[PDB]
Amino acid sequence: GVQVETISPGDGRTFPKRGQTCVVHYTGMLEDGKKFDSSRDRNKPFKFMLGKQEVIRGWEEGVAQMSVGQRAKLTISPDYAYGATGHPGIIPPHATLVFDVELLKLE
Amino acid sequence: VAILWHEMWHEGLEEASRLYFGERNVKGMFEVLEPLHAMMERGPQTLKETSFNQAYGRDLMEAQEWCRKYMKSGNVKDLTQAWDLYYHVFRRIS
Ligand SMILES: CO[C@@H]1C[C@H](C[C@@H](C)[C@@H]2CC(=O)[C@H](C)/C=C(\C)[C@@H](O)[C@@H](OC)C(=O)[C@H](C)C[C@H](C)/C=C/C=C/C=C(\C)[C@H](c3ccc(C)s3)C[C@@H]3CC[C@@H](C)[C@@](O)(O3)C(=O)C(=O)N3CCCC[C@H]3C(=O)O2)CC[C@H]1O
Repeated sequence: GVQVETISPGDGRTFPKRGQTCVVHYTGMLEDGKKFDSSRDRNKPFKFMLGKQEVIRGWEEGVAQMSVGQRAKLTISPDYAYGATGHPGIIPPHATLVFDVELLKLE
Repeated sequence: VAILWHEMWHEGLEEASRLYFGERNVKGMFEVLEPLHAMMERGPQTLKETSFNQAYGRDLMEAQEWCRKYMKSGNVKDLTQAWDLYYHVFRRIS
């Protein structure tokens, strides 16, 4: 569902724990590289909590596996993203997404 | 009905985001957000209403201008911009 490839290593031992907030920077792109969003463009990190279905299932399973300081490329198939419907005007139907995400800190 | 403006927005943003992101129901998301904005439009009448309006009034007014931009443009990027300002409010209230 999600393929995770490391770009920059994290510590290998601080992983997100239940009810922590993850603070990340990310850049989301469709499969061919067309960028649709980036927190880094706003220079403002994105915060969310894992395990509560706040985010698509690729991030829930992807980011849970990351350790603080790691930066990784998550390649997420449509079934772990926005499915047959997509998000009309931004994410097409059946879209594989590629996010570049960096786990900055847990708070 | 007695409810703090902090509460009515936290619940209202949560519900409107579920309709829009979860259900793809934009009509239902407006239906939820329009009465919340219309209460800010009327103005604060308690000290607690006033301090909520001081901290979040301008962001919420800006989220409404983006939504109104979308009404006229048809471009979903204008509504995302409104959700970035709504989420910053929601997180601050939380
Ligand atoms: C209701 O079902 C949940 C819907 C959720 C929808 C996707 C779009 C999430 C949106 C979020 O991460 C936000 C923080 C979470 C939600 C809306 C829900 O969990 C909601 O559920 C009731 C809730 O709990 C939140 C906290 C309530 C609060 C009042 C609303 C905040 C809305 C925030 C929206 C933000 C940050 C995004 C913006 C980015 C830049 C802007 C400018 S606005 C929305 C845009 C919409 C378009 C898509 C391509 C994208 O750009 O995100 C995007 O880059 C994206 O796919 N993201 C955002 C980064 C994490 C991965 C992913 C996603 O999971 O988004 C997916 C998981 C489902 O279980």
